[PDB]
Amino acid sequence: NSEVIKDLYEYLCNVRVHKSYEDDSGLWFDISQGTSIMDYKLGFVKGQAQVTEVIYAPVLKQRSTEELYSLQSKLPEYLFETLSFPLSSLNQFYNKIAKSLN
Amino acid sequence: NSEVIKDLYEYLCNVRVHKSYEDSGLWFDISQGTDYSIMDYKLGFVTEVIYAPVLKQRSTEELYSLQSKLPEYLFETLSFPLSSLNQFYNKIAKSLNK
Repeated sequence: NSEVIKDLYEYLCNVRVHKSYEDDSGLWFDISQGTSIMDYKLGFVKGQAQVTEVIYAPVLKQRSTEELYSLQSKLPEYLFETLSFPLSSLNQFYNKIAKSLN
Repeated sequence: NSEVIKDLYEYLCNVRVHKSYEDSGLWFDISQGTDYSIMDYKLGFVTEVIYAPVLKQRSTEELYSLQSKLPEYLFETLSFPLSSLNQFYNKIAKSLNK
């Protein structure tokens, strides 16, 4: 019943979040954002200076040629490359993706 | 596990669903935040959505601050279709991000 809550996030934020199927470290996440969809991964890297770094890796296979073509039009270039940023900038990054898709 | 996903949602979307309780219907306690602004509200389900501001834990200082950037209607109880929940979350996010 934390599942009815999961469905609420999904309606509210237009994003599905799952633990990475291929990964087992508990650090990788499959993310599905869209209303016109963009799939990607988020990796969480800490240690070092003890501040969490977020890696973003775009996932393109589940895209038809037509979806892909649609995204190339409305998404900024950098969303098609692997990125790296502080956890604190993560929401703003989510916001970028949200606007780009709308 | 689901606490991790929840943490993720909080960092990704700046929104936390504290709890859920059914009473009249299905209700959700929500916090949305970003100086930082926090707006508490409720989402009720009866499909339509009922939105009720929850201002009881704001200071007067915060109210004034929230008042200067939030559109009047976010201080009222509103009803609207599920098909528009997301844009609403979006309006709140935009308003708090000033």
